[PDB]
Amino acid sequence: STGSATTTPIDSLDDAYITPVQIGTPAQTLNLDFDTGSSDLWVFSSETTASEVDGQTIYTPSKSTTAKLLSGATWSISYGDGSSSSGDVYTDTVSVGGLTVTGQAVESAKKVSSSFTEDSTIDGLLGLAFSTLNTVSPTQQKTFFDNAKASLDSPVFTADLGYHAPGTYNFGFIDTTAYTGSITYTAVSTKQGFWEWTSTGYAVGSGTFKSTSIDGIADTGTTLLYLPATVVSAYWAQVSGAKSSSSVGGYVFPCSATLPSFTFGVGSARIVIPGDYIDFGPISTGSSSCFGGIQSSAGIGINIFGDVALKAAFVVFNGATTPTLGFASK
Repeated sequence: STGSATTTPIDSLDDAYITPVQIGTPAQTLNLDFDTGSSDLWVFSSETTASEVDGQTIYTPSKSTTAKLLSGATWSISYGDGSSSSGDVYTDTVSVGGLTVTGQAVESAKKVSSSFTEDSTIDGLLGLAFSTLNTVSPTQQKTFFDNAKASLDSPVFTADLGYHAPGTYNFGFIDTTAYTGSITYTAVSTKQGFWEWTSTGYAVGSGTFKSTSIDGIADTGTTLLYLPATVVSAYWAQVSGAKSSSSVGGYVFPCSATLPSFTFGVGSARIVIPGDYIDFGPISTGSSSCFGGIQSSAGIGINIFGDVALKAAFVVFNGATTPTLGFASK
């Protein structure tokens, strides 16, 4: 089997991407944030504290003839940005882009933090990291991909995120029309539960490539590119007037600037992030200070190849017995 679904930016800045997902019988379609940096599929629901729902579409398990309470199971997750959610668990039929999994754990939120409430466009998350990170207790549950894997034509999924445009998540096949040149594959460590890999270096603009190992994660659920302070300083030093602002919470730059590109290495291959992908717009409405899309990972504890990086590439998440990651230009 295979699946193919379009993923759409939630706003004009590509702050996140939503993908429609069918849950239950008859189908209830929710728009979920596919997140290769976590491993829980959770949704706003009829169980979510009413004051914490503001415009989201909810899953109502009582209206699904295939929903079953997973008795005694609870979940609770906290993300790197300080957001969180928790609740109980149903199993139900879940379909993405024509690919159907029966008996998928659907984690129903009883509580969500303010950042989730305030984002009316995101109805929940669909985790695509390794199932070892799944938070369901006392019986850990598998991700949608893990459940689908054996049925897929090939044990892979791909992320093809757009810049200010829709893109695609495919399951079970590689669309050879979706990228240019060849796909370069690179080793993955699953030791921390992530799609963790080592970039071979970087360049800023038309500058020379610096060969240096940068361990980090391919994380579709993180907006920005978070890299070591040395790398990030080298980038922003090429933008007149750019500075790190503790009050704003990162590097800002004059909105009048033209940003240089940023290149990262994948083995001997190179992925170029155009400068415009690094512009996250005014820090507040009407401001002439703009927020940067490359930020320091110092104090996160991990480097994160988020959407800023991934949307410059066609990315293969190869879930074979020994997982790997592939990157192609597009």
